[PDB]
Order: sequence, then structure tokens, then C-alpha cells
Amino acid sequence: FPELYFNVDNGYLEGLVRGLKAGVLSQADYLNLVQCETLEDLKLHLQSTDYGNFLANEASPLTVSVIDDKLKEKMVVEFRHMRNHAYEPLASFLDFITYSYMIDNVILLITGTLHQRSIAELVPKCHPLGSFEQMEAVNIAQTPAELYNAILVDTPLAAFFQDCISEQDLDEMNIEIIRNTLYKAYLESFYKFCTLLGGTTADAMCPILEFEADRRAFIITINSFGTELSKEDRAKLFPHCGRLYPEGLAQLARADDYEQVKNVADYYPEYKLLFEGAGSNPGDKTLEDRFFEHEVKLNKLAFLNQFHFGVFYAFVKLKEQECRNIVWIAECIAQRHRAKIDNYIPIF
Amino acid sequence: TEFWLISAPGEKTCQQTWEKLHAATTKNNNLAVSSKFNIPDLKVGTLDVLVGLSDELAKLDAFVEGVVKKVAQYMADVLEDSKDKVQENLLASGVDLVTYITRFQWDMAKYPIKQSLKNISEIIAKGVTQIDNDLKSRASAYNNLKGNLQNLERKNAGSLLTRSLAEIVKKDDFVLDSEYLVTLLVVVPKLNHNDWIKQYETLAEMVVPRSSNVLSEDQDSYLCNVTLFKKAVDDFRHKARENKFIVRDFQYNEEEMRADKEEMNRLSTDKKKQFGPLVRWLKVNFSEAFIAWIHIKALRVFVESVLRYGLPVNFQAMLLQPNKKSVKKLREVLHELYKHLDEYYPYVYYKIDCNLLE
Amino acid sequence: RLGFVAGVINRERIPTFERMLWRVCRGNVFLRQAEIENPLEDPVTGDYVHKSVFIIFFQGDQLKNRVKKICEGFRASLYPC
Amino acid sequence: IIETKMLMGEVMREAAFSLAEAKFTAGDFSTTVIQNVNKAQVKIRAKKDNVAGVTLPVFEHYHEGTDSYELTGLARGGEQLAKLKRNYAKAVELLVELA
Amino acid sequence: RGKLIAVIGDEDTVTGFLLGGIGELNKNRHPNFLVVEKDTTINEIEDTFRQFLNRDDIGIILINQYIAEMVRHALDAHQRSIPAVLEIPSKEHPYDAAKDSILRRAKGMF
Repeated sequence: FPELYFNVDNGYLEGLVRGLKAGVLSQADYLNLVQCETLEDLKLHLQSTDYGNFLANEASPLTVSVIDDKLKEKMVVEFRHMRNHAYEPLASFLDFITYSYMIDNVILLITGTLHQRSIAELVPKCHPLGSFEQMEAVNIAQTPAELYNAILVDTPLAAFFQDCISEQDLDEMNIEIIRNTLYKAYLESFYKFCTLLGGTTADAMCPILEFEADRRAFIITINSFGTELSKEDRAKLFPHCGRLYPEGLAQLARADDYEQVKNVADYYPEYKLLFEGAGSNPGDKTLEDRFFEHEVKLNKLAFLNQFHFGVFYAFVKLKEQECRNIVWIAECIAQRHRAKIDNYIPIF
Repeated sequence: TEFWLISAPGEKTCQQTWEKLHAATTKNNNLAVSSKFNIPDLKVGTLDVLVGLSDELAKLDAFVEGVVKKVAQYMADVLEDSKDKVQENLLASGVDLVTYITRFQWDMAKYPIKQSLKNISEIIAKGVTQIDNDLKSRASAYNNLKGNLQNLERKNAGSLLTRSLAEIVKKDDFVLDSEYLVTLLVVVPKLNHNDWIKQYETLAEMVVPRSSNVLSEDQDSYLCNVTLFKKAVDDFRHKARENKFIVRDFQYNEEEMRADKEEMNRLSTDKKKQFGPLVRWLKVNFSEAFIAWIHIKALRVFVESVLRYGLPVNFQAMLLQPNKKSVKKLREVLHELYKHLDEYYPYVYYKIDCNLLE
Repeated sequence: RLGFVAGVINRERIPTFERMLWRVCRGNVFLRQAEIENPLEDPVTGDYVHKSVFIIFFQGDQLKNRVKKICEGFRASLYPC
Repeated sequence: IIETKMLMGEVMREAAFSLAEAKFTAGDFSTTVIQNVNKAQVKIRAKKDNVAGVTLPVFEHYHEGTDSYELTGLARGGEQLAKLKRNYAKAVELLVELA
Repeated sequence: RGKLIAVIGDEDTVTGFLLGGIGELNKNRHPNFLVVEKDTTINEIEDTFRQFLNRDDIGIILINQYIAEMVRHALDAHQRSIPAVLEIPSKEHPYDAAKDSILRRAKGMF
């Protein structure tokens, strides 16, 4: 079915983004990167891979903060040059990728207004993959209630606010409860959208989004125990998509200590392995590190089917991991803490 | 295995309620193996002490349980082999947990009955707090020696990529102590070694022919010395890495091979010289911590009984070993015997868990 | 030293109130209660409430704190006597 | 002072590299942390000694219990951020002694 | 009543201590810290340092070691006993005592 028509609109971009997947640091590239001893050597290694010339015409006193900004500049330009060429089905799907970054921008805007800060102070700090198309909210910047109305007009996120949040809630909620209730609605809507693009998109994409929902339920649960969050607040923040939805979420809402979270994970052999693969001892990979490795295993495996949108989400989450990896290696090299340099996550 | 403790008033003396109780809990069916429990007549006093103790003993129970569980786990952590023999070494009054629970003795010498409930509770708190201080000390002694022996073992395990240079390094394979000469050392896979035998001579200038000298070979790999002029070495090592030939330089380091040998012998010997004292100290500390733990149960039972029935005492402290097939019927018989006295119960209720031995 | 408190509570709260007093002052509280000769008017809302007097007896300040915490939990008011 | 500055070097290098280890999982939490300030969890009390008749001022480290950042990284990185807030609280406790 | 610590440093040094629990607004909505972006003029940093040392609520100022070399004039002009100043090291920055003002006051220093 979908193979016949998919290359009519997306087949160029499917080829372009697979071209950009060949443009990643291999395990051998990371094993070359960690050998060297200064940020100038990172420049010489990245000069030899597909990142060539990215750091030419820049300040000779390099900093790890420049490496982070330049890797974001590479990632955003590669994404914009796809979104500008994508037609409506994919273009809506790519906008669902951008919506994750938009949530982390709009929460800064609201936080700024709740602390009387002008939005123009936060514009340079917003993720460029979550950048706004309409600027009337940015230009007005007057009050939290004015911004709420201006978000509903200007921002694609408007529906997620209307499902979960009034302006009065934004005066009373913690900003991290706000971010998570938006991400709940975002995942549930984006998972529904991916199942409306049924077949090879859902069959490669839903395994990732179901893992994002399951990972959130685990990590939100184990982190909530040291906090004022009630059983009901955990239940309200969990995404309903993942394998845990029938009962795992209920048992995690009942949980209050890490042993009960492992007892949920013990029912699913994947999650049993993630917990049993990390004690979080000194020099160990932490529980969240095992989840970041599995998120990458899923996003690699989404490239195994030539006719679907799974590659664009997977490409972005793997380029994000590649930016996380190159920055971490650059930190170990610049700070001389080479002991943990092997804690990057391999990709392909 | 779990035991239940209860307390309730006699009709005029403690015997009379027990005669009906233990009969019903053993003769209606085997609901529990049933007996008296050994709590003596401690010196009673003001509600100010009894109610303070009613909260402090609950905090001390949770602490003392944590300590006796840590003592048992430290004995399990020295018993890294013979793990099942934990139940032969965790003892209180010289006997198994189920036995000293069933055959409890209050220590009238360590905990004199004529002292106040506050004084007895403080003796437990101080004593077991010093056992926790000793567990912090003995952990810092054992866990570092354990980790060092594990790292010495990791330096002996696996292929030439991880096994010790001290097992394979010998003086005749080296050219050293010289102005213009160096020995380098490289690891290669057993398949790739067939290329390496020639290919090392192509990596840099100033390399003499036929100067690869294998120290040893294994199931995966080879390690060799390469003997060459000093100008070759930095290009040689860098181009070895670019071609996945793994540099592992060790220039007959006599101090480092001596350290690996002496520390392998020492950390094994010192881990054994820790193990014996640790098992002895953990036996004494487990005995005292478990004895003191059941003394918190006895104090909680006694304090709550002297509360629930006042100072004109005639209550019997009692012991049950519940059967899992009929534990609901056990609660029903305990309620049927005592519904007139008032999870929560009209009788005094507490428990002891034997799973310290897993 | 001996100690006691006296106060006023809504009559429907009495069964839970006496049970909670016997939970916190474990198995041991002497007390009594009676309905007031008329309901009393609320100073803010003007509603008339069927309040009842109570008296509670104990020893020491440790029990005073437990009985007072439960009085506040049922929104009862204590008075000096 | 010289010894405590060397020890400050150790704890600060540990805490600063631990901040990078947190950023690896949490991403840019720094903007959220910088913007979302209100009241300090850690504060300092001036105290005195009077040895040889001279009043010497010193500080006692004191802690308000309430964590203004309690829910930060709830979804991601909250493991490393919990290590990080401890490491910088340990850095502050040493710095108040150094001060 | 207790005093509060204040911070002048880069985004990571400020963020680190803010998670260490250091952050407080004064009732006038002014913070107890400055994030030194590379674009910040040394005069704005110095004005902040002057405001912090002259404020009554602040009891310690932490200055990242590289900033202490830039603001060095006002930092060495500051000589009060109570409002203590710590020049502190960080991930891309000089050692824990690079021209330290207290070690330069000291007679027994090498």
C-alpha cells in the first residue's frame, strides 16, 4: 500500500535525510575523537568528517559553549532545509517534531512573564527548532494573561493549553508541572497523529513514542518520591500511550519508593533489563543513561523501513544525541576529566 | 517465616486468658504454633514517659531493623561464596532466628528490669547506634579492599587487552636504557596479527626490519614489543591507533609488575584477614542487634500494655507462628478472644520477620 | 501533674472525636459531653449550629498536646477553666 | 586558607564537571534555573569568637529546608541534577568555611 | 537574622550555585547574582560588585577567578572584614588562587 505513493511527495526528503544519516559520527569516529587533547584537535577531527568547515571564521580562543552553539546551528539549518521542502503530511509531522522544542520555549516565555522579565530577553535563549512564526506575543510582552491569549492566537500549541490550562492555572502551577502536562497532551496527540498515518509510520514511530511515554512514567515516578507531588499528580503527568498504560501507570501512581518502580519494570523484559543494567553506583551507567541508550536503539531501528516518516523524528533525536555526545567528549577533553569520557552513547 | 506477638489482660491473672487463647489458635485448627512470650515486669511510671516511648520506640524499631538488616547483609557480603550458609552463621543467643524468637530471653543483666523504660530504650539506641558506627568503619575497611581485589582480578581477566603485563613481560624482549633507542608495545587481534607482522614496518621511518617480538598470544589477540630508533615512535604510535592497532606501552616496568604481584598477594591475604574478624564481629553485632531488636518489640508490647490496661497489670505477653493458609482465621480467633478490650486491633499486636537470612 | 481541658464541638462529630482521643491518648481518656440548650449563631454567616460542650481529663502536657491536636482536627474550641 | 583553597579546587572541579554531566542528560536547564529564582535554601549566620580579647567574626552555614528547584528535571536529568544540587551545596558549605 | 551569599560568574557557575540553593531576590526584586555573558562590559560587572559589597543583606560574594582578574581594581580596593570575597576556579578558568587578594595581604605567603 504506502510504498506506491510515498515517494511522490516525500521520496526526495527520504533520500536527503538518509544522506544526512550517513553524515554521523561512527563508533570509530568517537574512538578517534577521545584520543586527542584540546578543542583544536576536536576541530581537526570534525574538520575531517561531514562537519567540515563548521568552525572556520570563529574566535581563536575556542570554548565548549561555542561548540554547543555551532552544533545547534548545524542541526537547525539541516532541519530548516528539510521543512522548507516538505509537503503537508510530512510538514505537519515535522511540525510535531518542532512542537517538543516549542513547549520548552513557551514555558520560558511564561516563566519570564511570571517573573516580570521581557520576552526579548528570552528570544536568544529559545531553541531554534522551536522558533515562533508569529511575533505579536513577543512584541507585546506585557502580562502573563496577555501572553496566554497571545499564545492561543500565535502558537500551534494553543490546543494543548486549551486541553489542560487556564491563565489562572499559570498563576498557581509550578512551571515543571506545566511543561509536563503540555508534553502529555503533545505525546497523546502526536501518537494519535502517527496512528492516523497508519502502516509503516505507526509501525516504526509508535514503538518510539510508546517508549517516550513509558520512559516518562518511570523517570517521573522515581524522581517524584523526593518531592511534594502526590499520587494524583504522578497519575496526572503520566503519558497514556506506552505499554504501561493498562496498569503499569496505575502501579507507578501507587508507588512511593524505587523498589516498587523496579517491580513495574520487572513485568516488561526490556524495562527489566534497563533497571538490572544500572545500579547507579560510582562509575556505573545510571538508570536514565540506560533509557537514553534504548531511546537510541529505537531511533536507529526506525531507519530499517524505506517508506515512512519515522526517519525524520529519528534523525532529529539522533542528531540531538550526536550534539549531546560531541559536547560531552569536548567537556572531558577541555576539563581533562577523561575518566568518564566513555559515557557518550554510540549511534549509526 | 514470620512470627506475631500479642498482649492482653488476664481475668484476674495472666494465665487465665492464655489457656483459652493458645487452645483456640492450635485446636480449632493449626492457625498458629502458639505460646507465652518472655517479657518481664519492668518498672512502670508516668504517662509522660510511656507516651514519649510509644513514639520513640517506633523510630528506634525502624532504625534497629535497618541496622540488624545491614549486619546480616554485611555477613552475606563476606559470604560471596557459601551464600546459603548465612542461616548457619546468623545466630542470637547461639541459636537460629526462629528458635530465639520461639524461645526468647529478656536480658535482665544488660537491661535491668528496675530501670525506667526511658533508660532501657536509651541503652538500645546508644548500643545499636555504635553498631551502626562500627558498620560505617568496617564498610570503609572491607569495601575498599574488596574493590581493590576486584580491580586486581579485572587486571588479570580477559584477553591481552585486559590481562596483566606482569604475567608476560620479560627483560630479553626489550631494548631500553639508551639515547637513540626505544621499545614500544602494541596489541592486535589474532586475525589482524597476520598483517601486523609486516605492516608495523610501514607506519613510520626509522624502523628496523624483523623487530616485532610477541610477549604472548591468546584466544583473541597478540601483544608484541616493537624495537626501533627514537625518531619513529610518535608517528608509529599515532598511525597504529588510526589503523586500530592498540598501543599499550610497558617498558619492563619492574616497579609496576612488582606492585601487581605484591598487591595481588596482599589484597587476597588482607581480604581473608578481614573476612574472619568481620564474621566474628558481625556474629556478635547481629546477636546484639537482633536481641535488641526483639527488646524494642518487647518494649513496644510492654509500654502499650501498661498504657491499654494501666498500672494494675495482669496481662500475658504471647507468641504466635502464623500459618499462611489460615492467617485470616487467626485474626478472627484473636478478635473473637479479645473484641471486648476496645492495621489496628482491640488486643496489642506486633510482628517479627525472619527474612534477615533471605 | 494532673491536667484537663474543656470546650465545644458540633454534636455529630462526637463518635469520631472520642475514638480519635482514645487513639492518640492510647486506650485512656476520661471525657463527657452534652448538647447546648439552643443552637448558636455563626458570627460571619448567621447560621445556627447544634453545638455540644465537652470535658477531657488526663495527666501531663504530652497528653494535653494530643487532645488539643484532635480538637483542632475536628475544628472544636477549647477554653480555660 | 591555602589548604582550603586546594580543597576548594577539588570540590569545584568535581561540581563543575558534574554540571556538565547533568547537562548531558537534562539539556539547557541553566536558563530555567537562572530565570526561576525566588528564595535561598542556604543562608549564613554571623558568629563570634573572643580569643585573647579580640572579637573574630565567622559564619555558620544554615539551611531553610525548602528547595526552590525541587521539581527541576522531573521528566529528564533529575538523577544527575539531584547529585548536582548536593555537590554545589557541598561546595557552598566548604566556601562558607573558607569565608 | 541570617545574611545571603551573592555570585558573579558565567552561566554555569551561577547555575551550579543556584542549584546549590544560593539564589534569593531582595524584596526590591533585585537578584543576588550576575550572569556574565561575554558581551557584558567590565564597568557593569564592577557596578554589580560595588552594589553587592555595599548592600546590607549580602554576607559573601563569590567571584569566578577570571572575573576577579577583570574587576581587579575594585576587588583590591574592597577591604571590609564582614562582606567576604572568594575568587573561585571553574571548568575553563585559572587556578584556585591566581593573584588572590588575601594571599597578597598575607606576610607568610611564598
